[PDB]
Amino acid sequence: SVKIFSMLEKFGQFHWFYGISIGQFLSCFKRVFIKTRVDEILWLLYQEVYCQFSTALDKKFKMIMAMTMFCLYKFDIESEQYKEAVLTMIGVLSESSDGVPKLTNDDLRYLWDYVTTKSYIS
Repeated sequence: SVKIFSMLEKFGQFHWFYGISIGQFLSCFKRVFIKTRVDEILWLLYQEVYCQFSTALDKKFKMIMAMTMFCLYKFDIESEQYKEAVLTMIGVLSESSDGVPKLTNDDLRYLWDYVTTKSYIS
């Protein structure tokens, strides 16, 4: 929750319309319960935060937020090789770094099928 809220504040810092108050955030966190129990709560929190707050962002920032939350969840939930693959992919897409992920993990394989075919929006 702390990580997500910090991300939301950083989004708010780029435009006067994107500011996020703690009130709505805590209301969404309550909505999680209103609608591996701890894992379920965490996943529901990510889902509900995205659903409630993506409507206040534009196209570019919605995709940026989607990628950011995917990473914030998976990087700590999943193993280190998953993390390093996803980081390699963000580096490839951003044109900041080249590389080939270790694929043994079919979601990353599909993402790599996209980047190799230049299916960037995909």
